[PDB]
Amino acid sequence: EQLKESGGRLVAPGTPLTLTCTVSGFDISDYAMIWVRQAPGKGLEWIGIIYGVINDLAYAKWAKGRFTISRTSTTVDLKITSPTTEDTATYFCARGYGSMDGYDRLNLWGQGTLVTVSSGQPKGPSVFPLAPCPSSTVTLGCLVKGYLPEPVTVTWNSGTLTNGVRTFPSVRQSSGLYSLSSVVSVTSSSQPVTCNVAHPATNTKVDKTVAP
Amino acid sequence: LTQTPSPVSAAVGGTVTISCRSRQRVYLGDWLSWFQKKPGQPPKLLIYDASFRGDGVSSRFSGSGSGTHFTLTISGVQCDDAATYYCLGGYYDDADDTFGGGTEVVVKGDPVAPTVLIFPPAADQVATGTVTIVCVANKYFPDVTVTWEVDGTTQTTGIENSKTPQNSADCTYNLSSTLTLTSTQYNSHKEYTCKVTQGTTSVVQSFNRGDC
Amino acid sequence: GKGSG
Repeated sequence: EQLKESGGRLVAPGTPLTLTCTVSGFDISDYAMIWVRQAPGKGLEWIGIIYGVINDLAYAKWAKGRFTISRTSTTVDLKITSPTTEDTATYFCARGYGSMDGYDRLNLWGQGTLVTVSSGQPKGPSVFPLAPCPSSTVTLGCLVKGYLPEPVTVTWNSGTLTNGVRTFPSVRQSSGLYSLSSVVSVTSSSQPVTCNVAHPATNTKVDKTVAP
Repeated sequence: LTQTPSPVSAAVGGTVTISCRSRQRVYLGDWLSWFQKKPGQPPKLLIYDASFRGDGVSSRFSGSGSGTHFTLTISGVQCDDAATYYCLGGYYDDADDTFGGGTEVVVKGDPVAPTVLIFPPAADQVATGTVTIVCVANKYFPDVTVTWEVDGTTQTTGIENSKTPQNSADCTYNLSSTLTLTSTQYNSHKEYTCKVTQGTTSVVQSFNRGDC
Repeated sequence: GKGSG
């Protein structure tokens, strides 16, 4: 049993966007599907529900026409009719138990998809190596700067180096761009340590080997 | 919905109880669910129908209440419980279903002073006309404050801080602090200082441009 | 059956 969200991306305000939740391992017609979102730095927010077991639908009292929810046989969708910056958020779909009595027990969730609402254009990151200016171990890193939208992914030595890796939450610049850093502590070697940066929105993939 | 204000604090192995209050009675007097929420992870159902524990959810978690007053109780608290907790009110009309404001639980483990590292901007970063100096405070508790100094002078602008969530094993934070300057500013000065303060304790890290 | 209410 699994839920997978998709469709999140950077959109200009007013430009309609449809998010999709794809279902596997169970049948939608035996349950109900629920949309929830979370804007950055805020709380969970209930958006709406569509039933499969019965034929019913509801939007949050405050929706007022901001969302459309519909189903296929293996998906449920969420259309943001006219997106504002207030709709910039991570969107989750969830499966609840259902009957004539309504729904309950939201015990299955997708991983979420990110909607970014801005008048800007997608932009790849710049990557800079981080190195200290006589120790047994050493900490190196990568600064990932000036990208949009989120997220980027950072790995070290193609995912083989995982111990001692610290990646920090991103920071939104006043420019609207984002930046983050990631560091790794290793047993000081003559060995080369390389960070691997990917930015799916611009199909960007950058590798940087960091010297000590 | 009104929840216990954030933040709320609990010691490891201790007991914490957070509460949720609704203006309206929930469906059948008991439609209220509890969720754990950590950054970059979907909501996780802990309690549904006020007191019923989700499949595979630790017996350390329990809930109670009726009508409009509800609690979640976490006993034998672990660092892994460091999270934000949300209540969901379910009502006769689905359109009324609402999340509470969320209650951040901070878990107090063993105090650790931070490991502080400073990284000069790489050569290729200076070429761009802007430099970012990175200071990192690793594996610490409780919270810290950061001070930047350039040739002795406390810096007042250009500073950004980003703190990781608590470590799920030892309750510690990681923090990155960046100082952003123009290349001209950076090359016109010599000493760059990151000062991380934790109570009456300070850990200071420095480098001199030129030794780089 | 009340459904979604």
